[PDB]
Amino acid sequence: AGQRPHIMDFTRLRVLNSFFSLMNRSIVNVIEYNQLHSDFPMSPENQSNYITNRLLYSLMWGLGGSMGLVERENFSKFIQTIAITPVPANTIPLLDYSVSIDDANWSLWKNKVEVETHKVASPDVVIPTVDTTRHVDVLHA
Amino acid sequence: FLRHAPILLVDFPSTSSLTQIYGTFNRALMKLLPNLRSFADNLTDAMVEFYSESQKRFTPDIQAHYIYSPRELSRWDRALLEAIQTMDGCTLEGLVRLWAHEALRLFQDRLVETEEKEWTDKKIDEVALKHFPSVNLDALKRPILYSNWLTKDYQPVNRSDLREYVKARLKVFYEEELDVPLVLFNEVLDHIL
Repeated sequence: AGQRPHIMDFTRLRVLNSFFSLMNRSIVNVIEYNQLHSDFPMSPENQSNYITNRLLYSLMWGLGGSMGLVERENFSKFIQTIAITPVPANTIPLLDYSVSIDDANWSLWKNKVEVETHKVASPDVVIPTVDTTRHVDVLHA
Repeated sequence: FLRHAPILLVDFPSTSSLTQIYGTFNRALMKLLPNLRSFADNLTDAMVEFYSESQKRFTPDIQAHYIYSPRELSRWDRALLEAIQTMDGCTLEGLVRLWAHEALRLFQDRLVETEEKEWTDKKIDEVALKHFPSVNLDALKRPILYSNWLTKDYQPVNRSDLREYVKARLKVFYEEELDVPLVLFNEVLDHIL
């Protein structure tokens, strides 16, 4: 991630923080995920899948967030080949995928829309799309 | 500073994302024109294709203010909407000529060299005719103007009917303000509007 060119000088701590901030959100996600399913708390086996996968997720957005649009894609694929754990084929960038807080699986973002005649292209109305719902998750953490 | 600040690069909505993003705004905009509700997707393509084609033709190199983005599309849509909402029923012909207008005032009014402005015009039609075959070509006939200081609502006006008017309304500006005998010529009109 360091060898790769970013839009703003690569600095060890910056990306790690972006990563840590994301990696932590993955953790908190499970922290509250149980404050809801008190009767159906998380699970040792399933939780293992989420964290293991989410980490890979944070890496590309935390260490590659400042990367170009095209550049970022290659980076995500580099994280796939390495990832010993279950990961989709290189036929589709890992950047296009996310991770279900439930079954903890590489579910393509594409799976996540009506405007009102008087309020067409207006300030508020933000037509949701891949990029849209995708950047949100990262901006949340 | 950056050490504490995580970055997130944001480019332009992929050509695909725009046709779905701004493409929708139209499919909902064409409800004010049920008769043309069968051209929604068409309007979209022509809108995104023209925008894209231009963003490249005019890079920040040839000049500074030559910067584009989806924001132009919104100003384009909001423009299409605001105009439609004030017409007792529009037609395939009206849409195109109204479509070209907003396209001009957005990607042409910023150009400098006539060579560039000239290009913009031939392209605007090339795309219009490419997406709207059933059009009455004359609907894109220049000069394209739109004024409401004459017609009841927002309707097209010819140089004459317009200048012959502004000239009269101008006669008042003379004694009520600065007596600057202005020569209402081509360019002058394009600006006042």
